[PDB]
Amino acid sequence: TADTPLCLQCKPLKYKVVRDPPLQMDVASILHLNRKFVDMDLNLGSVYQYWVITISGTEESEPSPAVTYIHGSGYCGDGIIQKDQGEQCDDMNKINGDGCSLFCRQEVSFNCIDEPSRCYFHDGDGVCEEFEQKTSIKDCGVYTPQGFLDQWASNASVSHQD
Amino acid sequence: NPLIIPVVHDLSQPFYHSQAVRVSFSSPLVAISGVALRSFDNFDPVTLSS
Repeated sequence: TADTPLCLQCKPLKYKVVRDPPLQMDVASILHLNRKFVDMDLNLGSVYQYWVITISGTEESEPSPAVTYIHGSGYCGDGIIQKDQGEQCDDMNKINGDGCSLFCRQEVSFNCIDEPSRCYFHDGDGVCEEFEQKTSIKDCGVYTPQGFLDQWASNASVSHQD
Repeated sequence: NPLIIPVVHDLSQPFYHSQAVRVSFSSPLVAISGVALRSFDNFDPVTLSS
């Protein structure tokens, strides 16, 4: 159930977030029970590297990999696709079940065709694309090989015409 | 005596440039005087289908 009487005696582990520009003492000393973090002291031009350590008691574990955030530039949830950073798509989902993942990469057999990266499934779709010719043989027809050429029937006759 | 082996080949598969011929036999009395290879003096289908 939602509140078992056996897990009540287990103390949850906590997280502490360290920034590459140091924060104030009233911000860096607190410990967050949840995984959600907000801060207000930011500058419009300076970058910030964030990494969060995960403590259980007094012992401190290894730091997480750092994330570079710019208060003026974008990220993988801004809704604006930036192809200079390697983003194939950029939506606000942060959910891997959609066609565009949270790591700014589109999933297998998907294609996003807009600035907020709305994506559609193209294997069962009836419209052939530029890239769809060599992969989906079930929509663009039979793949002609590079060394040969296929020619179809013209003025064909049948036996039991009706 | 000049036994001829028709090379069986499908045109859907791309062509190949033959280089060597291996003849294998288990009886000791088979004596080979010479092997050969028949080709086209009209066209070569490898230099065009690169």
